[PDB]
Amino acid sequence: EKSSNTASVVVLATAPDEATAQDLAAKVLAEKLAAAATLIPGATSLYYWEGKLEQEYEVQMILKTTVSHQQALLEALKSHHPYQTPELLVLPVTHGDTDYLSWLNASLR
Amino acid sequence: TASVVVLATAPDEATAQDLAAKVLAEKLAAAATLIPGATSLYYWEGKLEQEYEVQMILKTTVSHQQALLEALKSHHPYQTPELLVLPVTHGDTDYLSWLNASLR
Amino acid sequence: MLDEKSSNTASVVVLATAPDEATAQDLAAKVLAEKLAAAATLIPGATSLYYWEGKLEQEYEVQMILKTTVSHQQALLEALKSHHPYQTPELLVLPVTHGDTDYLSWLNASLR
Repeated sequence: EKSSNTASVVVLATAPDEATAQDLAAKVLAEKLAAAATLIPGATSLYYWEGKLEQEYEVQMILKTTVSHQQALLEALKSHHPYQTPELLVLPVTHGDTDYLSWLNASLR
Repeated sequence: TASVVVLATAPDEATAQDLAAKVLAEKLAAAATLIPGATSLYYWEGKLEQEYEVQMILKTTVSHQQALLEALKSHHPYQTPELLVLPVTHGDTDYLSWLNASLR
Repeated sequence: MLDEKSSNTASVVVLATAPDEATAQDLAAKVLAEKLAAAATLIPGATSLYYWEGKLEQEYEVQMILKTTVSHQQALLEALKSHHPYQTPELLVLPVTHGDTDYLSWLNASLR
């Protein structure tokens, strides 16, 4: 167990297009389920579906939140996302700048 | 099986797509996101090097991370490619199940 | 290649964002020269959304992914913050659980 100084986490999610990504971000940010969202459009996603190699353009999303809100955030993202089962993963943040983390935590209240 | 995210790079989109297709076919990863147009910076013997790279983000499980890393390394055009594993501490239950159901 | 049971590491990745490519390259160059980071990947074309003073902001920035170790994470963050043109820049540290020992070993050798 690595030593951690914060309950903050990073959420990785993918959206089908830029318009969807911006709306999903605006939504969860507005409901204070995330403090910030970074969108990287024009990415290429590869995966198998029914035995066929799929290749589609997607938007990589990186959202910042905390453990206390990770479940609510995923539920919200999933519900508004057009896909039934979109990529929704949470990575742990072990450390960060104190001022940024303070703002991140306050943004969720 | 706990899930993980693997960060790796490829010189160009063609190579990134080829490596991704290979590991996905061998069921060593469930999905691969490629972000071309990235710039890599690092020092080498006192000289600042700058290179163009395609950032890869592969999704798999701890039980497959070793096989995935070895496969990416063996087919990689680079001698010392970036290959890092990041832990996934939580995720949507259904997506996590899909990830596992896609691996060997 | 060594597996997670036969090798270990204290490597971490740092996520930070910069306003533009010129600033990102300068920030990266600085911390790399100081051996506070071993490598840095810059991804341009990143859109950042967040509320600031009660208003939704939308900035077009560069996503930086820096590689370092727990031993240098604190110094790296202070260095990035000091040179960053932002007041409260995004600076987060994620733990690395495993990786290619050749790459991990190279990173370590490139640090203070």
